[PDB]
Amino acid sequence: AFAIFLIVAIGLCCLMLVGGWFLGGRARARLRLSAKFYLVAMFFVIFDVEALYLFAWSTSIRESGWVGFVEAAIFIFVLLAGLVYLVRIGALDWT
Amino acid sequence: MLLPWLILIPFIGGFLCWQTERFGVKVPRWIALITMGLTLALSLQLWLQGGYSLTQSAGIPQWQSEFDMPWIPRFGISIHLAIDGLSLLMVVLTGLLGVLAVLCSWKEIEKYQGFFHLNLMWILGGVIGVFLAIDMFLFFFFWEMMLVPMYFLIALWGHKASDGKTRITAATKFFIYTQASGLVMLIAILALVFVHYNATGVWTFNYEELLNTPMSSGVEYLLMLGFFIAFAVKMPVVPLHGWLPDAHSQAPTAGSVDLAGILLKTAAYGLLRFSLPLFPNASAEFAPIAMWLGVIGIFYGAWMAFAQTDIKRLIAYTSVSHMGFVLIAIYTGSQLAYQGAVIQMIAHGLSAAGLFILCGQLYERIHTRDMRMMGGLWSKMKWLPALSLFFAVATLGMPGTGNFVGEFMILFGSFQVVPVITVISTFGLVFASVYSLAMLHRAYFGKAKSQIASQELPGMSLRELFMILLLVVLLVLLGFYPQPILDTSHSAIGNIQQWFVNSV
Amino acid sequence: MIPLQHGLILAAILFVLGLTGLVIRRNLLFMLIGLEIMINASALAFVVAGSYWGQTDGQVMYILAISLAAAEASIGLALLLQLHRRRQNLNIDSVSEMRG
Amino acid sequence: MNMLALTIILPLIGFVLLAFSRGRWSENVSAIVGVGSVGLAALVTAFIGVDFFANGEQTYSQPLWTWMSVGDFNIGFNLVLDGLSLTMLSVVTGVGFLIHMYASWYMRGEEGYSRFFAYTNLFIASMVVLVLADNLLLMYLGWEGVGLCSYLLIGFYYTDPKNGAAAMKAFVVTRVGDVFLAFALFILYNELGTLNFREMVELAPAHFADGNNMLMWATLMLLGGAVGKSAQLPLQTWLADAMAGPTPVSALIHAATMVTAGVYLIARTHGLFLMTPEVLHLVGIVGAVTLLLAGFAALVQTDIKRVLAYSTMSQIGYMFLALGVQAWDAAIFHLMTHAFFKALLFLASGSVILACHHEQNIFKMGGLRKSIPLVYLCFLVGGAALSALPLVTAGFFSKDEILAGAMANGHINLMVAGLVGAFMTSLYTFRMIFIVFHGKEQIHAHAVKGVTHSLPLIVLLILSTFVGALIVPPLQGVLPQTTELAHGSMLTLEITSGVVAVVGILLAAWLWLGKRTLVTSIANSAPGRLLSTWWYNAWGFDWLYDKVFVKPFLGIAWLLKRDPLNSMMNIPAVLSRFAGKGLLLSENGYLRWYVASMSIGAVVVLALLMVL
Amino acid sequence: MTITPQNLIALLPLLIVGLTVVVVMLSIAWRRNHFLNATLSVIGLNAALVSLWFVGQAGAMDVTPLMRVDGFAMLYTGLVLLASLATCTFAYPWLEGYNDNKDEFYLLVLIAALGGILLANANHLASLFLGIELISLPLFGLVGYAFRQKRSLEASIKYTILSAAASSFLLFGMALVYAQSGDLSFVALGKNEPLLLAGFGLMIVGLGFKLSLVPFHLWTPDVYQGAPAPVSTFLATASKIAIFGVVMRLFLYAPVGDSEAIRVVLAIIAFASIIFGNLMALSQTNIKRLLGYSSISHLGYLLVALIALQTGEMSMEAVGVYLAGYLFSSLGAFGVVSLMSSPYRGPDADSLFSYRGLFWHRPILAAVMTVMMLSLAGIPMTLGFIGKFYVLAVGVQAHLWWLVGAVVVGSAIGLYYYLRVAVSLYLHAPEQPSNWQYSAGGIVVLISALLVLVLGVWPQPLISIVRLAMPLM
Amino acid sequence: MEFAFYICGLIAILATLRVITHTNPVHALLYLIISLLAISGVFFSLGAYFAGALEIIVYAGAIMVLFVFVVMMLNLGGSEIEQERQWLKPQVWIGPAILSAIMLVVIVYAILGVNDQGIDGTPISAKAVGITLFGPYVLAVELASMLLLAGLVVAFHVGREERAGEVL
Ligand SMILES: OC[C@H]1O[C@H](O[C@H]2[C@H](O)[C@@H](O)[C@H](OCCCCCCCC3CCCCC3)O[C@@H]2CO)[C@H](O)[C@@H](O)[C@@H]1O
Repeated sequence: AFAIFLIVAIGLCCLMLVGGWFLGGRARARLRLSAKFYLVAMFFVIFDVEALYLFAWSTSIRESGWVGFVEAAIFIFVLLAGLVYLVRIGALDWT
Repeated sequence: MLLPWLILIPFIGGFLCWQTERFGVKVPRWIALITMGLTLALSLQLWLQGGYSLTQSAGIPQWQSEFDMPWIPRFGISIHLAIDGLSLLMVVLTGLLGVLAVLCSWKEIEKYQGFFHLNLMWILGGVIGVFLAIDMFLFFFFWEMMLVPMYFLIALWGHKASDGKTRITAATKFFIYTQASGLVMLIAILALVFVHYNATGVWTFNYEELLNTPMSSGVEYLLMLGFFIAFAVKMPVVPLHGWLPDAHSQAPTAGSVDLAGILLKTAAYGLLRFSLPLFPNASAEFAPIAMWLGVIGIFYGAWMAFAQTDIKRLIAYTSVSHMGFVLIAIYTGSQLAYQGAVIQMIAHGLSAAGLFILCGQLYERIHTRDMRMMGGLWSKMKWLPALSLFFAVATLGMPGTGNFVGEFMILFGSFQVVPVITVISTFGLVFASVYSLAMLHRAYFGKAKSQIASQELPGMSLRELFMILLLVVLLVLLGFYPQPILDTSHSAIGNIQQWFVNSV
Repeated sequence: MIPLQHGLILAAILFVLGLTGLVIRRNLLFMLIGLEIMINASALAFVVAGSYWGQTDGQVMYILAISLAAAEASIGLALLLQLHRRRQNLNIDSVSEMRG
Repeated sequence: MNMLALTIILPLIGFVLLAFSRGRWSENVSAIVGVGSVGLAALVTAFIGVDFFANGEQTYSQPLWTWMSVGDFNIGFNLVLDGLSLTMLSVVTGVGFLIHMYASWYMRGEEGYSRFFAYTNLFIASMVVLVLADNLLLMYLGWEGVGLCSYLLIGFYYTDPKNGAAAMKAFVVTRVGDVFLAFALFILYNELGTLNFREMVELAPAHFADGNNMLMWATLMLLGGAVGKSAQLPLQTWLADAMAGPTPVSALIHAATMVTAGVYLIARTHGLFLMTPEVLHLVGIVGAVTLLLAGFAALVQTDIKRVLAYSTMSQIGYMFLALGVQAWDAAIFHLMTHAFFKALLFLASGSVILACHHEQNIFKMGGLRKSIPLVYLCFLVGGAALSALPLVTAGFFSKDEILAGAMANGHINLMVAGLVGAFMTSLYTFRMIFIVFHGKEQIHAHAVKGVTHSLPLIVLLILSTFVGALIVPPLQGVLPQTTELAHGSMLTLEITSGVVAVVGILLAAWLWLGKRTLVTSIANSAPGRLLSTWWYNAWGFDWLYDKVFVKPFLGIAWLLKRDPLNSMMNIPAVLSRFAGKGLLLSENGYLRWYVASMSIGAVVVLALLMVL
Repeated sequence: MTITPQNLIALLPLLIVGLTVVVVMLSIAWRRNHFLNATLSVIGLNAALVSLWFVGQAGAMDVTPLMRVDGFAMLYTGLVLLASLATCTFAYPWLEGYNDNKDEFYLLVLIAALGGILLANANHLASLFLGIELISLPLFGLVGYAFRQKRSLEASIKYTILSAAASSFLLFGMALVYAQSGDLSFVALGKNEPLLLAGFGLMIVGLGFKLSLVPFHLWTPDVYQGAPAPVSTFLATASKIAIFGVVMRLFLYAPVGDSEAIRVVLAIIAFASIIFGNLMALSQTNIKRLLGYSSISHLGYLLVALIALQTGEMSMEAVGVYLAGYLFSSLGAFGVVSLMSSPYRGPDADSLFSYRGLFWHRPILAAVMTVMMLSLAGIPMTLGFIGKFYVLAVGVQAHLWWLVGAVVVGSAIGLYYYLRVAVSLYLHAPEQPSNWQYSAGGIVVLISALLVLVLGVWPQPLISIVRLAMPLM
Repeated sequence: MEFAFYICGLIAILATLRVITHTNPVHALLYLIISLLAISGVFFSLGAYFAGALEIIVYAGAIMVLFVFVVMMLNLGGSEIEQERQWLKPQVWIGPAILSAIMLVVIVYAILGVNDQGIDGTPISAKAVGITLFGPYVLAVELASMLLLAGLVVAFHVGREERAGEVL
């Protein structure tokens, strides 16, 4: 019933961890590579957190109202402007 | 009505000096002068228009003239200026000493003349204010506003010492001292306006209305201490004096003329008008200590003065010695003691002014302050030896000069109220003999010299002569026919006197 | 059951541990670690309080606390990297140039 | 009359003129104005004295203005010419004028001629103020002015250290005296609030219903001052060294001016001292002791000037005895005669110490009799009047009238003493005289005659004789009480005086005029040597004073050359500088530190919050 | 509780700022032009100010449970905007020297400023936490903005770590108090409970760190020196002014704000910051470090007027007056220092020596620097005084003797060092600008001193105007 | 639902102590993760579901992650091991240990004062935490974005290292 969600959770985390670690291993092999790699990984964590927020918004949408939605809007728009920033800063050129 | 222009003319004066220097490297002096002639003239005009002798005792709040204008209404603080016989005299004195301080530096250049003279005007004017001011805020404000400019004058135009203290350090000692004493007098004033309002629900920083204030015995005390301390540092009273010898040692000549001849005066005058009226009872209880510190200043002053190797410093300690006598004179109800105080303050004003101006030309001619390398100096110069002699005579209370007039009235009164102390102080007079003499010998009598510097020296320019002679004449007349002074001051004196006593 | 005192005691114990570590550690990595342990302990406390009282506030705050956590790990590690090109070990005492 | 002012305005004008003319004037012109003014002041003294006698001896008061006004305190600039005043004044402008001529010649070609004469004019002006004293304050202008001018003339030859320090011993001491006088003034004003002789004399018996306790002090201080300016004990120490001045000065200040000022003040306040018996008694006493010690010491001086000095001290002593025993007319009479023959003595001493090429020491002098007639003769006349030779000397009449008061009031101890003192004086006076004019002529002197030297010496010689005794001071119209007269004992007394005087002169003749082998033998003796140095040294007073005052005073001055108070105050500044550095020691860039710091501080905040 | 058009008008400056933030960050991402990005940011702030005016036309409402928008908020916002704006007009030339990208700067500035407005407008507890995170994060970067020097970097790291430790205490404190007392709003401080106090004291720890109050002051000189001079300007004025705004308002509503234990720990803290401040300030040669210790003390002085809040309402007023004074004075000094660093070159004008004569070739900066140099020390003719004044007034009037004495003693010590400095500026010169970007900073300092002089001499205008912006009670 | 709390807690505690003691970073980060999970469990104990879950997927899910990533890319962890062991000794550890122990004691003492009023572990739907998150706290949601974004801008301006190697 419950413990299965907790298993998919500890699992999800476990996997993000191992994966991130291996990506660290492969990363170990005008900015420079390591800088770009970091910036990217970081924006990943950010997207993660802000996503948390988004879901929170999702669970209750009609109860939030036109202001709730307008909020979600400015929120996501800014997140996106943040991505435009990261890209246009050149952490994309290599990974 | 006219008080404003009395503070302005010096202010605007300074500004003009500064913005005229660039027209000719000689002009600033002339500006300072002219403006000082104007100011003095005005002082003499308010002197003439108001009654030479005015009603003796109509009550504490009385003035030949008054001027009121809003300033910080939020606080009931306004521009309040008020003339008395007392203040009138202090203002004439300051105007004169002004003209002279402009003369005595007529032959001293460093940095910029514009900046020098301006600084000077801000000092002089600001203090004039310290006299005319009756609204406690404005008073305190003028009180600090002058200290700044003075400290620029010392730290920017004064010569380095023999003891290895940079002029900047003298300026420092002076400033910290007077300024923070200032802090204490401020917090007193604060406590007082607070009490008056907290018993009549009205914020006012006004002298008159603050008198009314009812006060728990013990609080009036503490307040009056604040005011004292701040007057004790600028007088000076003992412990709080060292800034004086140092600051005189390092000061430019105009700075020592104005410092010795006025600011200390303001210290006493504030003692009178504020420490007594505002707090008659606490004062009355504090008179003993006040008078004893007065005797200790008489003596300790004369001793340090006499054991002096440097001229300017001995002179300074002389002023300390005499202030001792004034501080005593004040806390002794006598109105005689107060007439004595007044005439003697203005007297010693003229006197010390004379000594520091001369000592100035003496330095100008043998580039030294250490008597240790000067002697039999009489043979060399023309007038300096003998005018220096006259002023040395007058310093120690010699009849024929004001200093006697005032110091002896003071003594008479003091004696009527407390003899033991008066006699002791008179012995102080005997010490005055010693130091004034020692100084005189060391300078002009004995071995032709103790250093090559003594050969036939240059003459005394007409400036120097006629200013030192003007001063002499003044001191002679004051010794001879004091009535005009005694009268001009008798009104205000009688008033403070009556009030101090009655209120106990 | 749920004695508020015990939950809060946990929060405290942890906070303290994290701080201790933060002082003991010379290696900037370890210090950052400390900081994380701390912000975490404080958010924990906040949620525990949000549990004593039937309020969503303990939680939404916790949310903010971890938002912070993230931002600080971002900038803090970014600094560490900027300092790996300047010190093999990230021995922190080495940055003592400015003094009284 | 009514020109009482000119007797000050003249000396004063002269003074200002000579003081504003520094060396720019030929000795003859500055001499002209210097002597001249005072001359015209003498002239005016004559005119006014004559209008005074003619007018019938009426007290003349000329008010000039009011020197100052306060409530109960009114002091005025008024001149009060009466008989006593006329004596003082006449003496001053006369003897003054004479000393002015003799000085005129004596100072030819010397450092600051114009200067010396200016100072002198101021000395006269000052004295004349002193004597026309309406109150005590204007008088105090007198006393101070005097003391000052005396400081300047004594310390006239500034180049030498010893000279100056003599001028300063003078000023300091005369000053301390002037302080006692002050106290007198303060008390007399707190009590009578008038400080004007007559009035004080009236409101004095009135207000002092239960007096004899505050009046005492007032008078006794008046004394303090008197003693001070008259060099009586114990403010005498300043007189000997005073001789460091040019001779004409040692005449002026030493015979007709300062000491006389002390006695005269004690005279004008006669009524006040009267009301206080004991202190008048004191006056007498100190007068006595002083004439005695002064004599004994005068006996040993190896210096012309200094002998004459302790002489003036002993003589003033006499005068103070005369006053101390209500013999006021006697005291003042004697003051006059003494101005005469002391002026004589000192001028002569100048002509001699000069004619010996500045020698000034009796022993390095000798046999002057043949070399100089005028001078020798002068020392004989003078020295004799001073010795109080029975006839041909006014000094005899002086001493006499005095002892006539003394004995005439049952004060036979002061009388006997005073006699012992006449013996003394004749003795030392002639030891000196003989030693200087008789015996082996060591320094070959020669003589020079001029009007400006001879004339003065001549008039002083005349008036120094019995012819001087011809003049009598109008001390009756003033009201000073007449002395209790005596008779039949007046002659026993008189001849006792004459006899002691003559025995004196003779014994001096036998003591020195020969080999002096007796005196010499008795000098080398142990006791004779001890005493010798004793009396030579002002009795040891200069020692007692320099040891209990000067030494410890200078002791303090050295002990505080730097303000222990200024330092005591620099304490906080220091505490705050070192506090500065101390604390500042916690900014050490150690991040770890700062953190541990937050930790601890938190801990303190929590502990405090818990305890409160 | 939602949001109406009213509440938007009343969130106006905040909006305008946010907008400028995003806009500028985007423009940066597209073109990378210095001049443009700057002029943009300034257009934006100015906007937010006049916006203030339009807030003035509207009511003193409450936008969420997290805010309140009154005249008090209007005052603190106005200030923080001035601070920021100035900071920018200063950092321009200094950056113009800088070799790297100059743009990210003005962004970090905008962000911090926004956070400062959250502080001047907060009423909830979270709002505060977030306001301090916004006032901290971009500042870390601003400290490290020239990381090339060992200083700037060591600085940025120290400031960052410690700053995080503090944010951490502050958090865990909020946790403890809300835990004991089930509300986040200020007014409901859990209506002298142990845990309540405790939490409040950790909160102290944090606020105190941000405020430079002893014993949480240490980082101050390191960080004032290490960072680019303008970033110091903003580091003393904006951040501190605003965090103080929030601490005043908090300790006001907060009923536990009338507590004794806390008033005591507080007073202690204040006293000690005054003293240690000026004492450590004396023996300094490094202008910056001086200004830093100096700040520790001045935070002492305001802390006074905060301790005397309970007794009298002029208290706050004083605080406002003195906060404006402090403002223009610190902008003057720091203004002439970063302006002295001028184009980037290498390290800044840390050494006082550099200042000497300096009036002989660069007169007006020396004037400005002396007028401010007096102001800061408490001399008449300067707002610094007037503020001194009020602090003392509120001091005795509230009967806080120790604290007052300390105030005067301090003032003395300061007399010493500040006086020295100005004189330095007049001593003799040691032996050895074209762009209208320098003139901005120039007329900026100029104006600012002209304010401490005029407003020094005729305070009414400011006083009443501050008296006018009360909080809702 | 009760004991689970306690065991989760002590387990976590032990885990953090361990992270603080150990020298090899990976072991540390791992341990801190274990701790965080135990605290996710504790969170669950109090029916803070959105909390505990959020901790699993976000805190130890992406943060602790970015950490591991950086320690692994830098690969710094490993070498300096003995150099790290030198630092942790009794002499250096005891001071701070005592201090923080004290502080802990004062805090805890101040904890045992407030009234516990033990409250049941009654679940809190995420949807609720969101109903509040996006109603009362609207502005906060909007600003946490700003906090993270600034986090970025600075993280870039610092964490980025130009090409200083190439020489002109
Ligand atoms: O012109 C001569 C000299 O004058 C000065 O020297 C000397 C000068 O000679 C000398 O008179 C002067 O006075 C030293 C006075 C000590 C006693 C004071 C009074 C003590 C009394 C105790 C009972 C209470 C009343 C007071 O000092 C100068 C050297 O410190 C000059 O320095 C020399 O160059 C000159 O040659």
